[PDB]
Amino acid sequence: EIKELLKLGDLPTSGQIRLYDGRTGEQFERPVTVGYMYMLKLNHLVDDKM
Amino acid sequence: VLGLYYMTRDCVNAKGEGMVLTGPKEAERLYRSGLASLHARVKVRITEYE
Amino acid sequence: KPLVGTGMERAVAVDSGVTAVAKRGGVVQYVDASRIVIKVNEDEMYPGEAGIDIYNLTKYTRSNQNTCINQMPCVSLGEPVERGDVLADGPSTDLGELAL
Amino acid sequence: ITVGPYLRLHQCGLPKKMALELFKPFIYGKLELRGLATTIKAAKKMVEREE
Amino acid sequence: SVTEFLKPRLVDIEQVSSTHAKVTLEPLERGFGHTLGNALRRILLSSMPGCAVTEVEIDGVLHEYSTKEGVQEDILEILLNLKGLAVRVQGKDEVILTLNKSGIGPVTAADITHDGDVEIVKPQHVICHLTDENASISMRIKVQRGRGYVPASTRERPIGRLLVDACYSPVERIAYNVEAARVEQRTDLDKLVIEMETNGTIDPEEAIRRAATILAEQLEAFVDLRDEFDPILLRPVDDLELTVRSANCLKAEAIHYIGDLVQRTEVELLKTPNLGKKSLTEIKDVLASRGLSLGMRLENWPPAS
Amino acid sequence: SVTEFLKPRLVDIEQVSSTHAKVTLEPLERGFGHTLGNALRRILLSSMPGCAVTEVEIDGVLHEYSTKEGVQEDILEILLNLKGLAVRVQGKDEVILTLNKSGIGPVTAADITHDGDVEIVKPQHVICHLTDENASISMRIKVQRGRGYVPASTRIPIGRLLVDACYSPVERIAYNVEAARVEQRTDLDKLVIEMETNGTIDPEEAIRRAATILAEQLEAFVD
Repeated sequence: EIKELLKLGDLPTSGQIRLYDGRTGEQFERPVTVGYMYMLKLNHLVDDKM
Repeated sequence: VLGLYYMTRDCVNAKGEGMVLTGPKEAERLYRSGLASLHARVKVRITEYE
Repeated sequence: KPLVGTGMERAVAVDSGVTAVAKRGGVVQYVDASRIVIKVNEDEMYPGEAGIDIYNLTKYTRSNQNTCINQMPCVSLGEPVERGDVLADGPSTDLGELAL
Repeated sequence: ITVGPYLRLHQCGLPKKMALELFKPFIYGKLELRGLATTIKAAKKMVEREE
Repeated sequence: SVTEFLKPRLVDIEQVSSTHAKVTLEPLERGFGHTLGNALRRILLSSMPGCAVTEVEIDGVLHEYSTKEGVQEDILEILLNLKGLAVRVQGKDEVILTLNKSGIGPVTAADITHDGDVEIVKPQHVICHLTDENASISMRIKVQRGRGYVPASTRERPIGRLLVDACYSPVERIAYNVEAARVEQRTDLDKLVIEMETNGTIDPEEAIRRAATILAEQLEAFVDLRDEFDPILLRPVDDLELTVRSANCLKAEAIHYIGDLVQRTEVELLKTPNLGKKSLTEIKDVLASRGLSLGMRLENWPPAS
Repeated sequence: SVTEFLKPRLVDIEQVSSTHAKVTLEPLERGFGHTLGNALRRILLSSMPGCAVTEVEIDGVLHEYSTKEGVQEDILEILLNLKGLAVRVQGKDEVILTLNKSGIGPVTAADITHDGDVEIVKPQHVICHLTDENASISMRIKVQRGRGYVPASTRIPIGRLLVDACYSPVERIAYNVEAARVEQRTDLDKLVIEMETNGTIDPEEAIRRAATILAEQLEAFVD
């Protein structure tokens, strides 16, 4: 079902694409898994630690 | 470890396979120019000290 | 909102009590960043009363962990509401769903 | 602690806000040594202002 | 010939939309397409100039963690909306715009009072909403030119002036491609196509020219490759109101400045001829009158004069 | 104030050898170290005019995997020795040299017939060794002018051996970016470039020529 939904959006089925280095413009040698993840900021702030 | 392992593996039929090089500097020039593969099997002139 | 969830976000958002939930159905008579006034439906009114509900929202309040508690409206002027609908989102809530 | 990939084996990365407090009497002595401060209170105020 | 490179030129510009463009450079030698493309992308994403909102004053508000009666949004949300206002300034590096509105409805960028040297490229940009008929808003917005990203915390003010983080860069994204060029009689030349996405406040051709100028100015360094004491210490000794015999004793020791005097210890002064304990006590008293003492150590004296 | 950028004030040159150098520049704007370093490295590696040996012919050799009697090295070792020969040609863009030797000892570049236009950078460069006394070596070496590096397999009479052409004088080029600060600004770049050439030109001249090429590539857009 994930592959079908990727097909509906015209995206590669494997979930991996080609990337380029920002500093040089050179392509990385292997496909890379790129997508979206839900991230959280926790209550351990370095302002309260130092 | 992953990077050193990746750079020291060989592939059966890679770009630039079978050429004779004058030394490591020529190998680095060939790799950075895109003319040879990192895993290509070649013959290189090496000087070692004991 | 997570964009990849499980279906339990709305229940957690509503049962926590951090949002404003309509006690009776009606129409949004007044909307503002701090208060909401709902004009109650005729058949949900008690005899001898003025059929309006008023919700005063919580704005930039300190919590037990020294964080911010703030409520924002999620309805527009003149739109219908029903009993149980979300009128305003609390912290970490997006259109009535948990958003951490 | 975070990672420093550029460091040499004998080096560490210290925030300068910590280092300013840690090395305060050394800074006082160095300020008095080269004529920037004539008394201890002048050096103390100069460090407090963080010039 | 071998030492004869073909110089690229700007061929055509395709204005796909008001904020989306394509620029073509042709012809390019073998390998120069990527070399130019990556450097141009980095410079375009890094160093283009633009204008941004930096300060806002609203008549009835004191800080940003508050609300205004009859307004749907918080002050923070209004500031966030104003952070995304695209403005083009034609003649100066600073301007103040005025906004006045009343009545029920959306307050957008088209309600800003007209200015001769100010252009609004997206008049439909929503700023806030007024939900009451007897409600009005009036504010003053400061816009200035710059480059990069300057947070408001890094850069007294009266109560009621609200600071806004500044994102000056007008470029949203850059892409580039290298393709084959069908030149008259060769098949080893390339063509560089640069796709540019901005906010509509900068022309693509001038952006390309500005990036090229910056790159050339940075290159010109490689093209030609080659390799406080305290004031009181600087005052003369006679500034001290020393007695005649004390002054004579200090002159006999070749002491002409306070910095010379304070470095000498009490023992050395005592051992000097013609100087008793009374005169040394007087010298200590006059030094103490200015918060100085004998026995101080200094590095690099005399002070190079 | 928006069109002005920092420029390097310290340019330190360390001369490791006559053909090996380090150049340090600072301060730079954030991110410009990688830009300049990558551009210069690409130009030095891939596009640099020079003269190089292209192909050879030996009377007693008809194939790469052939046997030559009286010489210590094999054919591919002779080709490797020829690939590392540094020359300067100022007359034209294609010259042919002849090498004839006999006896016992090291046959070097100094045994090549002299020519007014051609020059040998390192006469001590060893071509081969002659072991037997009644052994003679005769060969013809073609030198051409070009740019960069051209592998011999991309170009695939009798007895003609193809040699990889190394036109660029650059043997090695690398760069690194480090931190640097002015008293107020702290996140600035510092560029270190280490490069070695073959001896035809000095590394500083190579850097200047690469920078000149890049600057001339931009003349249509620079204001």
